[PDB]
Amino acid sequence: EANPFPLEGKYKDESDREHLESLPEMERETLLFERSQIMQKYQERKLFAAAGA
Repeated sequence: EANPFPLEGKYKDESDREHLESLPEMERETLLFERSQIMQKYQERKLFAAAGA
């Protein structure tokens, strides 16, 4: 499974970063929260896979 947000742990790539940086503050913070949940689940799966689950 590939890291879904490899740029600064929060963005897909440069155009995605620029898009999020152009948004209103509330929308940006909501998307960053959503992405932090995605990243936690990604890391948890990576950990379980490394242990042989």
